[PDB]
Amino acid sequence: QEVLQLQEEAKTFITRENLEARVEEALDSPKSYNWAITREGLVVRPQQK
Amino acid sequence: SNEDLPVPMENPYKEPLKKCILCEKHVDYKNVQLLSQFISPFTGCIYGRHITGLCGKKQKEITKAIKRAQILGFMPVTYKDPAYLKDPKVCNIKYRE
Amino acid sequence: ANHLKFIARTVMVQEGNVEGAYRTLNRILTMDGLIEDIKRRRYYEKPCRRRQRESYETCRRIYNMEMARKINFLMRKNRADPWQGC
Amino acid sequence: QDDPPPSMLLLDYQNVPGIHKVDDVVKRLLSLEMANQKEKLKIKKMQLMNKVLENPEDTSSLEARIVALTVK
Amino acid sequence: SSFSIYPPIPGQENSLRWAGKKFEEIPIAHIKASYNNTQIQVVSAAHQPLAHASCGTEGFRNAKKGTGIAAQTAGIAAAAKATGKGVTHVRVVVKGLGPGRLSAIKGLTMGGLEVISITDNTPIPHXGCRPRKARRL
Amino acid sequence: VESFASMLRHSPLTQMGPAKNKLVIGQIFHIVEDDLYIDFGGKFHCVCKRPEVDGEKYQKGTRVRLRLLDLELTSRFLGATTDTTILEADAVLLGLQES
Amino acid sequence: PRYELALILKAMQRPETAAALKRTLEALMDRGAVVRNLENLGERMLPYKISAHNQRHSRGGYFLVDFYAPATTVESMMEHLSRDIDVIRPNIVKHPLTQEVKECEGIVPVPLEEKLYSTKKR
RNA sequence: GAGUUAAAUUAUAACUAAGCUGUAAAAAGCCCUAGUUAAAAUAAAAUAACCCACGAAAGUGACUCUAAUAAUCCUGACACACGAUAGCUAGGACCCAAACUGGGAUUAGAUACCCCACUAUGCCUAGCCCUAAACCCAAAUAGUUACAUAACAAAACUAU
Ligand code: FES
Ligand SMILES: [K+]
Ligand SMILES: [Mg+2]
Ligand SMILES: [Mg+2]
Ligand SMILES: [Mg+2]
Ligand SMILES: [Mg+2]
Ligand SMILES: [Mg+2]
Ligand SMILES: [Mg+2]
Ligand SMILES: [Mg+2]
Ligand SMILES: [Mg+2]
Ligand SMILES: [Mg+2]
Ligand SMILES: [Mg+2]
Ligand SMILES: [Mg+2]
Ligand SMILES: [Mg+2]
Ligand SMILES: [Mg+2]
Ligand SMILES: [Mg+2]
Ligand SMILES: [Mg+2]
Ligand SMILES: [Mg+2]
Ligand SMILES: [Mg+2]
Ligand SMILES: [Mg+2]
Ligand SMILES: [Mg+2]
Ligand SMILES: [Mg+2]
Ligand SMILES: [Mg+2]
Ligand SMILES: [Mg+2]
Repeated sequence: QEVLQLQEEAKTFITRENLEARVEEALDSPKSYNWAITREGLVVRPQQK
Repeated sequence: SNEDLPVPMENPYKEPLKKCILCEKHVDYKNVQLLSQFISPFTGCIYGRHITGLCGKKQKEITKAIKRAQILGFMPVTYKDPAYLKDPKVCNIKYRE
Repeated sequence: ANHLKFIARTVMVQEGNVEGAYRTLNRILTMDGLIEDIKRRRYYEKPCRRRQRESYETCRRIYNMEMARKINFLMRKNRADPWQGC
Repeated sequence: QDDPPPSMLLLDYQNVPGIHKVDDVVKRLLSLEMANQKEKLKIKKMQLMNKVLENPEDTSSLEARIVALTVK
Repeated sequence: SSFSIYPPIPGQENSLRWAGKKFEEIPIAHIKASYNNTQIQVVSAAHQPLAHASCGTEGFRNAKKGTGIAAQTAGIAAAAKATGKGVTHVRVVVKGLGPGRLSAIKGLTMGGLEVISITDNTPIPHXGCRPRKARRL
Repeated sequence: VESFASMLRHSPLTQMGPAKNKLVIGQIFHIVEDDLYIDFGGKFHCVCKRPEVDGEKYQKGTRVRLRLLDLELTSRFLGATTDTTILEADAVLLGLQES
Repeated sequence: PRYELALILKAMQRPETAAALKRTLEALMDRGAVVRNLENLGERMLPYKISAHNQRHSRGGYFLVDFYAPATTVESMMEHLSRDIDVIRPNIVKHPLTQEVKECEGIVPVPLEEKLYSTKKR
């Protein structure tokens, strides 16, 4: 199972052939890991703004 | 022959143990909002267990995660980031009286 | 020195009084323990004294917080005795 | 002294079938190049006992433990 | 009347102007309240000094200048010199912990000067230079 | 003759289960100016204050409704070999019994 | 992923920012690293002024790179980024996804400890 | 081992001020100073810590990476390895603290407590010295709560 998922994950790895495309794509799709937590333990996502 | 005697069984009314705020959740050093809620906004200190209320496992992880962001350049050291000053309050300390 | 100014340890007065605002600032520092920290940093304490100080602060905190619970626990037993002269 | 070859699959990812049919990218990720010193010790211990010990499956035997200490 | 203790962040735009100028344009009053002296200096928004006053310069000498009254008089004198140059509101920054913290704060208020924000900037090392040894008095 | 073991099984106390958050009715046996000593059938007697509404009808022998929280208040403190009991019970008033 | 590169770059325009990432990713591949993906965190004001290469920086862009690399080449990657002047503060940490979130049951209450003193009459 | 720096401080520069440090109270010292703004190096590691983890002990609590914590799990020396701090030999660093020394004050005297200045040294690399209230004054491994209170303390005891 562990090697099977690496087989699929190897397709999206960045190679020198698509070095420019991945850099250009990354610069146009910002993302953040920020998320808050409440007293009851529920996750609040700031992406709703 | 008496069936009325009690049986050797565990307590059926054992209420589940209390879960901390961050139980079963993955802390990180990249989400400033999660780390910033446990820092005093005026001074920048880190709250203890008696204020934060977290358990013994997630309290150490938060402390290590916060300090990693202090040096790597992700959050201010001497004050809370003003952008996250309106996040919901989770600590139990009150300054205004 | 590198952080922005007038953000940390700062309060703003309201309605034009300054004595009230200052006392609010002192409570913030006292709660965070900076006031006692500055007092202990005027001179240097050897590490032998530092551990001896924390072994007395912790003992007082246990005794005070345990006697306090008994006071609250036995607080309800202060009503007038219904069996006076029984 | 022993020198495990660099381009070798680690201990766990060997007996699983269908490895040689995979592209070089995944094989590179499983070789000792992307493995720390801990994985290297497993390869040394596995090969060393297969050359001197008689019954590799027995661990509680004195000869098996002496081999393990020699690796450390 | 919703009033927030936290200062207005310069990044945002808060419609709270004193005497027609913004929050950062208001001059600064630095207060260094040591254990033997209290020094008061007012500087502009561009960190250009306007007036300087201290317990020593007001006639107090030696142990006398370390009392609260000496710091109270310095605040009145500093505000009087500052008001001459035409400053109404000032942001006071308190440096260190000493007996003259309260007196200097209210010294400016009674000297014809109005304060709106209080900041404590006591030097707090985080582990730093080793301080002097104890005093076995 | 009924065995003692059978008596406990069918007793109301056993059927209650945990004492926390249980609606148990009780009868007042002693009256003070502001304190109502109520016996709810437990080992000890709980004490409650007279409510501000319909307080004049809380007399001796009156039945009221209670919410038991602890059957017997008892805690352990450091240095105590045996716990120090309070000889009372904790309960709250939900009103008077609806006859 | 195995290693994560906390990369912070000096604020600049689109072309040189892409160029800086292009050669930085090239340097990783020369040391024997297979980069998984590139994540952009956008440009933000720095928490405090950071002095690097005789410059005072207040604004910079954050970028994250995760890759598989041999343990012996971590020093070379850190040393190479130190000499680069378009990066203000590089740091390398193990990827947080390598470790698994340990299962938890709850906050076990600790009873107060007894039998700490003799039973003699005090 | 390798790399890295937040808060404070100092060299240094600009501006204003004439005083600045210090004590129960003063003197001496400084005025090449003090306040604010800008800022290397060295050194030390706020809050977290009301947590009690790692190591055989002495010890360790700023961040990152690499290497890594013996024994299929008894006792054991004068043998092998290690051992805070102070001290020695050689090279390098020196913010700051600081035995010795000088000055001020106190005192009958003060070669002390108090105040100011500065050195060894505290630091890095290599070697040596092998001492502590190195004390949790309670030796290691298996256990029992039976018997039973000198005193005090941290309850009593059995086997090798
Ligand atoms: S109680 Fe589960 S992680 Fe805190
Ligand atoms: K520190
Ligand atoms: Mg600095
Ligand atoms: Mg120098
Ligand atoms: Mg003189
Ligand atoms: Mg100066
Ligand atoms: Mg400890
Ligand atoms: Mg051992
Ligand atoms: Mg071990
Ligand atoms: Mg032995
Ligand atoms: Mg030694
Ligand atoms: Mg030494
Ligand atoms: Mg030495
Ligand atoms: Mg000699
Ligand atoms: Mg030397
Ligand atoms: Mg020196
Ligand atoms: Mg000195
Ligand atoms: Mg002398
Ligand atoms: Mg010791
Ligand atoms: Mg001994
Ligand atoms: Mg011993
Ligand atoms: Mg022994
Ligand atoms: Mg042993
Ligand atoms: Mg034992």
